[PDB]
Amino acid sequence: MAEIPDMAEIEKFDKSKLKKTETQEK
Amino acid sequence: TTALVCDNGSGLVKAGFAGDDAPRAVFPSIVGRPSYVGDEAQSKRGILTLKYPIEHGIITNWDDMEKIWHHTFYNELRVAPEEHPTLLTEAPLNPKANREKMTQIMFETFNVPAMYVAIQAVLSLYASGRTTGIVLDSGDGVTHNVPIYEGYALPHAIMRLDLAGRDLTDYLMKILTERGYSFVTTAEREIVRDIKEKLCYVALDFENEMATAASSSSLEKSYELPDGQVITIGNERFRCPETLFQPSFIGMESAGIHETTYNSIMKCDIDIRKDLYANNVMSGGTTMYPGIADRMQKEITALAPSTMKIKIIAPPERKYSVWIGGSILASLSTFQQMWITKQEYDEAGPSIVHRKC
Amino acid sequence: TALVCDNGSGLVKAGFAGDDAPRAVFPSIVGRSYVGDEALTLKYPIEHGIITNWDDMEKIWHHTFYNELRVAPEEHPTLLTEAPLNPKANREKMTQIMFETFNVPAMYVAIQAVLSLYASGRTTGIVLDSGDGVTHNVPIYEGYALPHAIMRLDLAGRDLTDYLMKILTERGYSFEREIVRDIKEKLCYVALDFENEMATAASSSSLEKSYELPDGQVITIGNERFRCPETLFQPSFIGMESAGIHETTYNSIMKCDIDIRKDLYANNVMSGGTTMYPGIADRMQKEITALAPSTMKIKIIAPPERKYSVWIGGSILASLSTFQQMWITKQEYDEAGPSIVHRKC
Ligand SMILES: Nc1ncnc2c1ncn2[C@@H]1O[C@H](COP(=O)(O)OP(=O)(O)OP(=O)(O)O)[C@@H](O)[C@H]1O
Ligand SMILES: Nc1ncnc2c1ncn2[C@@H]1O[C@H](COP(=O)(O)OP(=O)(O)OP(=O)(O)O)[C@@H](O)[C@H]1O
Ligand SMILES: [Ca+2]
Ligand SMILES: [Ca+2]
Repeated sequence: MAEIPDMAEIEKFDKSKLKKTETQEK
Repeated sequence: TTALVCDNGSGLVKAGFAGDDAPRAVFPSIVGRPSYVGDEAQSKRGILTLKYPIEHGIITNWDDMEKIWHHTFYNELRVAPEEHPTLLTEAPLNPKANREKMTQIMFETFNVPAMYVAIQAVLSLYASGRTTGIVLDSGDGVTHNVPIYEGYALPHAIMRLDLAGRDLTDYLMKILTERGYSFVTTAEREIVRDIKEKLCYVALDFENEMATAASSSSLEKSYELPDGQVITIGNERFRCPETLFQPSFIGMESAGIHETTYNSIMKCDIDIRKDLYANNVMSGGTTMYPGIADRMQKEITALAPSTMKIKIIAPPERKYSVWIGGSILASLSTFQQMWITKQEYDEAGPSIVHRKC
Repeated sequence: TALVCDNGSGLVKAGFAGDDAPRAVFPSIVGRSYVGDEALTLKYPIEHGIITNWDDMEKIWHHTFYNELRVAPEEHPTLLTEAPLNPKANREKMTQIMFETFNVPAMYVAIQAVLSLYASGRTTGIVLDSGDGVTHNVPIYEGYALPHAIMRLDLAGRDLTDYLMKILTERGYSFEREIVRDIKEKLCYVALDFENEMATAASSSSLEKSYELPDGQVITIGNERFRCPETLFQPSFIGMESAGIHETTYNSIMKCDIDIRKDLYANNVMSGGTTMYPGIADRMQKEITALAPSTMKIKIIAPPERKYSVWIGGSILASLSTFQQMWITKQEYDEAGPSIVHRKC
């Protein structure tokens, strides 16, 4: 507007870096 | 400050924080009135009338849906909505008015600073590390085949089947009752769901499996009821999820999930079919049956050209794949421009959701 | 080099991205085949801004690429334009034809009013776009046309030409349409105060104009000069029950959220051939101001070249570095098919 990659980040994402967390479910 | 991820399904809400590897809270998508939400409604279902605000993946009761979202933010996650960008999920082919209504409620009722709506199957694909492939998403209320090219769900090829986990539970109830057992009270329905999730499986060849169950006890499993009675489950183990492949079992005239998968691929351009066949990702609670990946491999192989490389991907965490994909997406640096902000909403209104989602 | 093709109900405007004007302008007509000037059954493949005859549209695009621009389509990324609220299926068909019939390496479809806004150097404002077949009011927020506030009025240049024919006939003339269209474009203007202009027209020494017909007859036009485009402000002149373009502008603004209205009022952009009448900007300034709150700052932007603003906006957009990612490539089309247009457009 002043003048007037997205997919690669998904494909290379490292899921091991997601935080462990406790899931509450009955 | 952390972004929230809320994955609203027909049977279960999955909710948590972006960047986590799993939802903090999972609870039934139910509202009860003589209001109560989720777990506290199913534990009081005697004094209460129960309602499901999402049917077949689609929000149909907006009053009750706000109660669910209220319960999610305050009771379950214990956050003030105005402090957290919130990512929501939606079904493939969700009507435009629904996406606008969802946006209006988030900004005007809960005052979130930013929001985004993502297609559930696309999130599942993302969770498997892919941006192209075809997702089989099967939950409690609906099953979809969703072919996706670089994050874009191909709308002319999306297939919908209104048969999923709730139907399978109902069917198992029916055939177990036929075998002489009794499962009628709501507490007894929970038993049948437990049996379904623990003892059922998808046969590789149904008719041969029926023949094998008939000539020997080799396919039989025992299940201990709450009172201590031990019961035997035989061909019901695989007859129940066979319904996915043969919807005629419950009187539905649709093709089964192998054929809708094939039909979906054939509604895509020839150039992408090779990539779809090699990237069949299974998502949702009802894809958890032992044997289902291998059965799908067999059936798709029978339908596809003989030279086609076919691969079924069935992640162990696929009960929560949608949520995990949302958690990933909302964590990406390239995604932060994608949020719809309250400032934008103030200017453009609910239709701003079509600019980014 | 990118091509820019702006297809209208009456005229095709086509050229090269980076140029300040379209190289080719010709009638959007097919006769049965004959295209444009050389055109039998006559047909307009675009009606009120919408493509309705696809075989004829392909004849138009063929004529545009080869006969007018003298290019090979497969060598050029091509930017096309579409009307506000163009049905999804139509945008897919345009995409399918460009890739499968003309084999372009890349394409994009942009909303006409949005391009006009860009041509005036803005990304937020409200556009009045009035051509040969349709008039739109399009409020826009950061390049996004606000779908619930868009107004469409099927009153434009062709109707004004027809009306000029009718009122000239009232005084004894006989009609020949192409001649009247020429008279319209050369001699007509918008009166600042219509009733006052009517009452005083007999004593004006300036208002009568002579027009030399092709065979050589000299005929005179008086108050028809400003009565013809008055129709834009008073659609009842042609038996139409719509409010005039000042009111549809106001109504469109009033369908937008209050937070954006100041910016809409201060960024009223006029676009299209039927906004070319002398006096129309000042008449609009008067009429919109009368409707708006007194505290509101009102600005009408009416560039001299606004006959080609849509095309110019396209030329600009297609030249931007931030836009190059937005092109739909042949490879993407090959994988996803025509629905890929909804991912990028
Ligand atoms: N191990 C399992 N085996 C078989 N079925 C299971 C298993 N675990 C969960 N399910 C079924 O999965 C369903 C819930 O899955 P999920 O959370 O994906 O659905 P949802 O998102 O609530 O519904 P939908 O996607 O249909 O709107 C329930 O019917 C449940 O019984
Ligand atoms: N100087 C002028 N004064 C008045 N009208 C003019 C002038 N020049 C051109 N026009 C009219 O503008 C119209 C064509 O403009 P334009 O190219 O913007 O329309 P279009 O794109 O073909 O149609 P639409 O936008 O309605 O689909 C014709 O009716 C023509 O007579
Ligand atoms: Ca779901
Ligand atoms: Ca036009």
